[PDB]
Formats: sequence, C-alpha cells, structure tokens
Amino acid sequence: VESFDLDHTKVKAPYVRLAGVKTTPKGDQISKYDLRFLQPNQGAIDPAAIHTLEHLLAGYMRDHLEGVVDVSPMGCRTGMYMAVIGEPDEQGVMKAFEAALKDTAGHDQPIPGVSELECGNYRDHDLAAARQHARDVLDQGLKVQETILL
Amino acid sequence: NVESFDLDHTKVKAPYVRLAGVKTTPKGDQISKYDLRFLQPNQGAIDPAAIHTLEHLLAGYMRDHLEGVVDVSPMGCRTGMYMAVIGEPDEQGVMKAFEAALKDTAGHDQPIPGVSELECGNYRDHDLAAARQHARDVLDQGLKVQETILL
Ligand code: MET
Ligand SMILES: [Zn+2]
Ligand SMILES: [Zn+2]
Repeated sequence: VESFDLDHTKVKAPYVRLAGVKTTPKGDQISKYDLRFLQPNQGAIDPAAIHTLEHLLAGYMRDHLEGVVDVSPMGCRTGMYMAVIGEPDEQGVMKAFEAALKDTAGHDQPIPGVSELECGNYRDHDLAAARQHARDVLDQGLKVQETILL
Repeated sequence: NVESFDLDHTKVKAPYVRLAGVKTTPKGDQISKYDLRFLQPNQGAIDPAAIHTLEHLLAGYMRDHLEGVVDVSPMGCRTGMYMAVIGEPDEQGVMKAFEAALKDTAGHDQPIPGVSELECGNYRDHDLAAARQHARDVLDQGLKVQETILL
C-alpha cells in the first residue's frame, strides 16, 4: 500500500513508522515515514516551532540518512513526514532521526536559511521551542510503531 | 546543504508551479519535486487550519489528475505545498493538474476527507471555507510555470 489506513487512537508517540511504500517503474522503492513527535489529538506543535524544526531537520536528517527526497511538517502538526529512496528500513530511520534530534536539541547557532531570500516566512520561527520539542522526544524515547489499521 | 534555501524567494511571482528538484533512484527512475506556491513569499501565510484542510483535499485531488504522486505536503512557511512525483519533469502537465485539482478544491462542499479522531492527528484543526477561498484566489490570479532563480 502507498498509504496504510492508520488508526490514530492506537499508536504510541513518539515513534517512527513506515507509512507506505511506492514501487517505481524500474523496480526501485520510495519509502514514506511518519516521524511522530506528539500523541495524535492531544496537542500540536506551534506553527513557528514546526517551521524551525523543518529548517533544522531538513539538514540534520540528510546528515544521517542517504536518499532523502523530502522532510516536511504534517498538516496535523504532531510530527514530520519523510520520503526516502530505498527499501523500508524503520530501524535505520529511527537511529537517523535520533541522531538528527540530538543535533536539533543542541543547535545553538542561528537557524539556517532564515531570511527574505531563503525562506517564505522568515518572521515565523522559534528555535527555543523547536530545541525543546526535540529534547522532549529524546527524553520520552523513540520506538518503531506498528501500523494498526482501522 | 538544503536545496530549498537556494531559491531566491524575492524573485518568484506567486501563484505558480515550479520544478524544485529531481532525484534518480539507483536504477534510473526520476523523482520530480514541485513547489506549488499559493502565496507570494513573505507577504502573508495560510492559516494552519486552512493549510491542513488543503493537505487533505489535494492529497486526493492531485492523484485524480496526475499519475505517480508520492505525496502532497504543506510547507513550514505556509505559502504553498511540496509534491513529489514519480516521473520525468513536466512542469506544464503538473500546472494543468494543479489547476484542475484547485477547481475541485474550490468547489468542495462535501465533508473533508479523512477528518475524524481515528483518521487524523489534529481533527479539530480544519477550515474548509478558508481552504476553498484560497483555491479560488489562486485560480482568480492565474497560475504559470515559474523558472527557478538561484541565489
Ligand atoms: C524549508 S527547509 C526544507 C524542507 C523541504 N521539505 C526539504 O525536504 O528539504
Ligand atoms: Zn522557512
Ligand atoms: Zn489531518
């Protein structure tokens, strides 16, 4: 399936979960992952904080994982979505996400790409909140979440 | 090291469709990523609830008009969406598909697909009225294929 029918009341955040896999015409695979920060419907990450997380993780995830096609916030704002070129590898993605979260928690330099030239809403950021969201996930501890279908 | 930061956001002219990048799998298949821009960078942003609804609506509507869709995701800057597609670059065809999907979005008077505590991580944070108007605004202004201007 390209997108499994997930029961959001059954998962246990924070986690890494293979959200789907698409086969390309030549036989390669694109794997999609649900990088869940918060428990579905128990709160959301503020828009400025998730915007900063996107800027930081776009770089940090790529520092720890090859084949990343996109790292983007989810509309529900409880986590990030990522598409990767490669066979499903939840364990490898979890370790990469963990390393990237440590980079994020300790990011005390200016936020990369924040300017009128490089960002579509450079006034809407929050490094302190992004760093703390990363710290909270690490404190809670990641796990590979199984997909529970509705 | 993030390609997104290399686009000169002061030079583009929203709304538009723009090929943001192309990657190839080990065997040679192309994965094209498109910048589907609703608002002019830094001149305002789409409300979180509205962009959340757009994500739900375009997920189905883009697939109805275009093959090989990987996903449609909202941008953190909330001025547009990113969409990866399995296939060679085709900005013109993607523009036509986005145009048809926006017509479907603007006229969407049925329930928002996938909205319930079971199917969505923040089911109360939606705004169909606002999403439909944003689709209507893009169509009113008119889409075009935007060339990438590098910094
Ligand atoms: C604006 S930070 C970059 C985010 C973009 N979705 C990426 O995959 O790099
Ligand atoms: Zn930005
Ligand atoms: Zn949702």
